[PDB]
Order: sequence, then structure tokens, then C-alpha cells
Amino acid sequence: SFEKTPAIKIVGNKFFDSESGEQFFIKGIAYQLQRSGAFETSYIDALADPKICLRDIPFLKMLGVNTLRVYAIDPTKSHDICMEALSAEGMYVLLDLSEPDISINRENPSWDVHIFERYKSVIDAMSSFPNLLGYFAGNEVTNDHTNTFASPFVKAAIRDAKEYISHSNHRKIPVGYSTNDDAMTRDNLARYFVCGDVKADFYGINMYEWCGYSTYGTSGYRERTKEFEGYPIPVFFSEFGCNLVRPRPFTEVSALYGNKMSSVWSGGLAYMYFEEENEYGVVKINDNDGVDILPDFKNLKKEFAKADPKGITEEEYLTESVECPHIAVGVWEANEKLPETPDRSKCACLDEILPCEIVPGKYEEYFSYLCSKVDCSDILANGKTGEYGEFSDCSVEQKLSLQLSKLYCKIGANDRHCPLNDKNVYFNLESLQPC
Ligand SMILES: OC[C@H]1O[C@@H](O[C@@H]2[C@@H](O)[C@H](O[C@@H]3[C@@H](O)[C@H](n4cc(COCc5ccccn5)nn4)O[C@H](CO)[C@H]3O)O[C@H](CO)[C@H]2O)[C@H](O)[C@@H](O)[C@@H]1O
Repeated sequence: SFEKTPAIKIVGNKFFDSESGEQFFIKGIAYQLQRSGAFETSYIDALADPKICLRDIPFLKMLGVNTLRVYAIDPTKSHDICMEALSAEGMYVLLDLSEPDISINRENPSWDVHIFERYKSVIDAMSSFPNLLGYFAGNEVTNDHTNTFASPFVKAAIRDAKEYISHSNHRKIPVGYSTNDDAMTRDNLARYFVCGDVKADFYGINMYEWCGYSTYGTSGYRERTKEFEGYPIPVFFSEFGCNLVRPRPFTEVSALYGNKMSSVWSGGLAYMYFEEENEYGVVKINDNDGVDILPDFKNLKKEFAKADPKGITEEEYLTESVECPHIAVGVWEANEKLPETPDRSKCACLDEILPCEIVPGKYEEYFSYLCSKVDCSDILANGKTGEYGEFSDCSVEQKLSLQLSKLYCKIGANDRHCPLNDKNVYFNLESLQPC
């Protein structure tokens, strides 16, 4: 049963409960364990472990939240026990598709079969749950004026995740983006993610401008609210909770759900549940695996309890592409033109037919070496100029194998000797069998 969590849908720039027709406001907290790793994943998936999630849900209920943000799940594990238990308390999940070792690399961005496969894996693991509120296609990928060229890759990922869901049998869970709050980039980022032919479904900002006993006017919240007025998709704080002043009073919550902000914003999620030596938690897990409540907890609880946002109904609400920011060197360098959808079968053909292959700092050395001997244009991807090589969507190993093979063919010995000395290099006997 998921009767306490009917699926949430989007209409215009608001979220609505698909049964009641009432506007849905997010009252959230981030929920993610870390470690500080071959046989285990780098990330920990608390939603795959009933002993963890079932400990914490009663405390989450006490806080009064209706949403969690989860940054990483292991798609190979089951999640129904934890998802059902969250549903029984009226709780929804916002979920990042990426994970620390499979994300769009903001300093060398690609949108490729390896990252797309991760995204699909997550979608297929999690889309059966009606309380899955939405997916994030990226978190703070572009984060300042020196890496704006990563943003076309994120937009391609939004497009392709949405299309994969569209063509699947799943409920059409919306796909959005979570951004940081860098002054030089924020307006251009927000416009970029709703410009042209591909749009985010919703937009989360990780918002830390309000610290201590601040006010609507002095925090920056009034000016942010003014700038997002009329933005065409739902907008919310995907993180909040500046810890400059402790214990956090969380008085920003009174502003966020007040009349002035509730007409623009769809709520927000505090960062975060667990205390991890970063002074950001509201509970600390002791050496006996019990929950010890920290001084922030009561303050967040009290603020969420008093929050009573006045929205509008789906029926009363119901009664031209936006231009992409222009390019200026050192300010904004995200091309409107996006990379193509990664093509697993084209790329899988390299695995089959190439004479010389490599099994997955060697990449830098090897690309530098091979790309002085053959033309690597076919694997380059440039988000500034909107020029994406024919094989730029393949995995890094496939890309290196392609270049190695070109060098092998260029030499022309035909003696099965691949021209790079490394234990990971091998001649592919399938290349001999008569893509
Ligand atoms: O694409 C891009 C990149 O993404 C990087 O991975 C992301 C990774 O950096 C991010 O980390 C989260 C992290 O961003 C988030 N978080 C929140 C905070 C609090 O911030 C306070 C604060 C105060 C003031 C101003 C700004 N913030 N600190 N961390 O905490 C989560 C819970 O621990 C983490 O999961 O999780 C994302 C979703 O899984 C990952 O995609 C990736 O490692 C890269 O190579 C890749 O360039």
C-alpha cells in the first residue's frame, strides 16, 4: 500500500497531489550516510537496509518532514521495505541519479554510455514507488564561471533521462537539476535550464544565504524570490541550513512558507539528518548505533510544525521557447547545442570489432600519447563550441581503444601486436571474425 503517498505531479510551476488536487509543498531533510573500498560501494545506501531506515523514520516523523533528499542508492539492491515504510508516514523521496564515481565531471565533462547506464539503472530500480517525487540529473556541476561549459552535458542528461522514462512503462517521474548559489553564474544557470527545446522539470537551489537570526530582506531571500517570480517550472531549496550561528534556529523556515515566498517557492529540504563531523546534522548516531538528538533538532521540528503554507488548488490555477543566454568569454560558455544521446549499440560495436582494446593517471598519459599519433577529434566533446565527436558518447575505455586501434591500423604490421605497452592492452580476437 502507498495510500498515504499519492503520486505528486507538476502543473505549470507548482507540484500537486494527483488525488486531492492540493498544492504540494516540500518540507524536507537530506538523508545520506557517508564513509571516511572494492567489495563495498563508496557510498552507503540507507534505503537498502531496513535496520537503518526503520531506526530513523520515527525520528523523521518527529521532525515533521514529508520529503527526503537521497544523493545515492545502489540500484542492485531492493528498496521496497524502506520506500513502503516512508510511504506509511507520508514521506516522499527526491533522488540524485549520479554518484561520486559516476557523475558528469565538471572539469572534463562528458555525457556518455557509462554515465547514462548509471542513470537508467537508478530509474529502473526506483520508478515503481509512487512516493518517488523526482530525480536530479546533476548536482552543482557548473559551479562557477570557469566550468559553465559542463552545463550542455547536464541538459543532454535531462533530455535523455526524460526520454528513457517516457519510453519505459514507468510513471513519468519528473527529472530536474540541483544548482549551487554562485553570484556570477546563478541567473544564467537558471535561464539555461529552461531555454531552447530541452527543459528541466523542476529546479532546486542549494541555498545557504540565511544564517542565524536573519530576515527575509537582509538574507537575500527577498531578492531571490523577486528574481524567481514567474519562473516556468517548480523551484525550491534542494538544500538549506547555514550553520554559521549555532544551534541553528532555522528561522528561514518561517520566511520560506510565509505568504510572500509560498507563492514562488515549493518549499525546501534542510541539510541534513546525520551529523558527520561537519556540524550539519540534527542527530548523531552513537557507537551503539542509537540516535542521539542534537540541539538543532527541536528548532527544526518547531519551525516545520508552525509552517502552514497557503497554496492554490490545481483547478483554480488552471484558469514560445525562452532564449538561451548569449556566450561571453570568461562569463558564460554553455552552447545551446547539446551532445547527442549516447548510443550503447554503436559503442558496443567498438567492443566487438576493434583490433586493440584496453580493459578499464594512465588515461591522461595514454590519451596524450595516442592523440599525438592519430587524430582524436572523434572522441572530443566541446560544450563551449557545441562540437561533439562521433564517438564522444562512448566510455573512456572504448574511446582509448579506438585511438589505439587507429594507430595499429596506421602502422600496418597486421601481426597482432597492439602498439601500447601496458598489461591492460590486448589484441581482440573477435576483430578477426568476418557495425
Ligand atoms: O557533477 C558534478 C560533480 O559531482 C560530484 O558528485 C556529486 C557529489 O559531490 C555530491 O555530494 C553530496 C554533497 O554535495 C552534499 N553536501 C551538502 C553540503 C553542505 O553545503 C554547505 C554549504 C554552505 C554554503 C555554501 C555552499 N554549501 N555538503 N555537501 O552532501 C551530500 C550528502 O553527503 C553528498 O551526497 O552528491 C552528488 C549526487 O550523488 C554527486 O553527483 C562528482 O564527484 C564530481 O566528479 C562531479 O564533477
